[PDB]
Amino acid sequence: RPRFSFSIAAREGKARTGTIEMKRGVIRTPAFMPVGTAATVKALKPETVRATGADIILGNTYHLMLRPGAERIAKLGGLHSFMGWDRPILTDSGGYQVMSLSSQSEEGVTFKSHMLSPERSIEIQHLLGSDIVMAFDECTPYPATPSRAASSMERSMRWAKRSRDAFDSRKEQAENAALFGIQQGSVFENLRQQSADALAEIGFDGYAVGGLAVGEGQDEMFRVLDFSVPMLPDDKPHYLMGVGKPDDIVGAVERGIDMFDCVLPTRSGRNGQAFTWDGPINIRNARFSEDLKPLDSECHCAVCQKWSRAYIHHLIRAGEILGAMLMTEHNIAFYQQLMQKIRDSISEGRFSQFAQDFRARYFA
Amino acid sequence: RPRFSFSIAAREGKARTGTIEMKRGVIRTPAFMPVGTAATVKALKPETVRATGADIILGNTYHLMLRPGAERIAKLGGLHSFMGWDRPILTDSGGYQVMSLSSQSEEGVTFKSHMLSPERSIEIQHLLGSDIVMAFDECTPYPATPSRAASSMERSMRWAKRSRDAFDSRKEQAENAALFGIQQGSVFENLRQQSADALAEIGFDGYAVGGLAVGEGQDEMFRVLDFSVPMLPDDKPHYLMGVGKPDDIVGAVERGIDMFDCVLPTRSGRNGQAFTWDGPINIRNARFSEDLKPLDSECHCAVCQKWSRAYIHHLIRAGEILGAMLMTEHNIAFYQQLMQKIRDSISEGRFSQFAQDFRARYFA
Ligand SMILES: [Zn+2]
Ligand SMILES: [Zn+2]
Repeated sequence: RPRFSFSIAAREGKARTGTIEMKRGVIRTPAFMPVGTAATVKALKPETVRATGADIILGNTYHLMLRPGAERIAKLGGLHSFMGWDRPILTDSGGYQVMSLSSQSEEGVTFKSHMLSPERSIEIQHLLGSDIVMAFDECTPYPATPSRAASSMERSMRWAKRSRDAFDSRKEQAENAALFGIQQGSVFENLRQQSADALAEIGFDGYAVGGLAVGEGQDEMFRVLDFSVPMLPDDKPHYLMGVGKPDDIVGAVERGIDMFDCVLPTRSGRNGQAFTWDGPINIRNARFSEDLKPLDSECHCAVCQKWSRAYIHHLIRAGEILGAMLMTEHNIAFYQQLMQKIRDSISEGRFSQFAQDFRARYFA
Repeated sequence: RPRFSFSIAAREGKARTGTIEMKRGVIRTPAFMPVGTAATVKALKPETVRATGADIILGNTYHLMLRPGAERIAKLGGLHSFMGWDRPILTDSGGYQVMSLSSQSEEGVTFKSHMLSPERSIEIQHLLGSDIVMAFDECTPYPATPSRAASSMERSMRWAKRSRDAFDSRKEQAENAALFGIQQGSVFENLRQQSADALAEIGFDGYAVGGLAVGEGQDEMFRVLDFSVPMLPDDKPHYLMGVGKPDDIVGAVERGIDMFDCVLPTRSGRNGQAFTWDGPINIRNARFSEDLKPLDSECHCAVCQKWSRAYIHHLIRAGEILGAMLMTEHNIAFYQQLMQKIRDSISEGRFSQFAQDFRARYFA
């Protein structure tokens, strides 16, 4: 098994489908990564995550370095052994949560729930045993000004080189893991270009598009993807961080994105929102109290084979943990079925038709 | 498959082991019934409940009549179909929660979260599709006086006859379900006797011992069981309601009890308490933060095959739903392994030795 091999099997327009082969397994692209912030995909055993079709999950450097601790996880055998997921794990670098959750120099950032630098982030991700390591970046809030966008971007590019060097200095990491760079530059075409050029000069295994899904709206996000994804190396995976709703994912694939992560299916499942091919529904609504149909009429997941809307409605209204478990399994399974339909339609040269058919029914 | 057939395969002293055959399956005795108050055994899929070894679960008339409603559950196909458990279900009658949770004549009780009578309780349990129906009783708080104990007991005996008649008037219920009477009389030998005599004159499929596990302490509970269980028909199952801790169960079996239910393994599992053969542990304690051993070194459950104390410690301290799921599966599996060891040791004529060996290690 190779360290990291991305192969594009089929294209349609800007959309691609294929595989990333890694030592712990194969990732089918376009891929959706369930988020496992605190070494768990919330309310699911790892076997259940796998059963839904997930090939890879996401963990977070910031959360795990605080609880339970990166050195502690390494002493316990690594994140895979710790949480019981033996397939690839991508770890975000911590740059976003340092900004978004905690309370800043060229060397790095100090904060209160600790210090984080490019070199420390890579070391933490090494200690976790991450398969796809993200470069450590400096994030700026939305809506950023041109000055704050450029200044965050250029520092992020200097930090990308430092991340690259720290990764390459760790023999075990360099031989067994992969490293992705993060393109910044907010909604400004020029800065996105300067960012892409700098990352391509350094050379990474994959290229993430950062700085989106922070409140910009789908139109603007698509506008930025329109010019930003062509700037990235075509022969490497393209990862859109933090995205997103099902229609966001379809449109991002139409624009060249290969990888996705977001908390929406897990978080909104626990809140009562279930995704269906006819759009989301809120299972708490009184109209479901005696609905014997499954959450979705076509879904193949174990929840839709076994339980009714009426039962899940009862569980969520009662605050029952099984409600959260079932909603989450169905939502993650729905997302994986979406990615499967995207992959098959690109492979078959009918993704354009699938996207139109998906949107017409989903927004009917 | 028979409606209800209790067969004692082996005895040792007052202890018995055997089977209850019912239309939806066989119940191995002594049996522990996981509690599924709101049509779910908290944080477990029914398949997981079955995987732990449970033959039967407990539901509650009081909770389900309020949410989601007994007529509604019947319209949706019954409790078994609703929650996805196709094996026997025993429903408590609601008499305890009417007292313990809500805010009283010879006819029945009116309360605020509705009315409950012997006839209405049996009808609700019919609507739920319960396999073992409990007679509706009038409970009195602990510590009851001799006057309040006798008055509650005698009314409960009149209500037991009314429960019997309502059950027998419902042909589908009488042909497919079983009916248990509840012995009351608090800690008073004379009243326990009068209660036992009245129930035996009416005739029931099984006999529950009510009015215990309400704060009386194990010594007093055992003292009451010492004279109360011999009063019940020997050839019928003996159900101790609401009990209990593992040592409570062993001592109750030594005194003739065949069936048990309690929220302890589920509720205290979510609170961080895990049962082991060396006694309970609280997994939140800092001493488990780097403990790679399973919750219990001998346990056969899926949790102890896959995850460490250290990981479960992290989950429970983080408030993660998977923490509750794993603790609960292990605790219910531990209880079922206890019942299995009890059944095997009685069958083999070494239960006395097992009880001594269990207590010496569990309280070491
Ligand atoms: Zn489903
Ligand atoms: Zn176990």
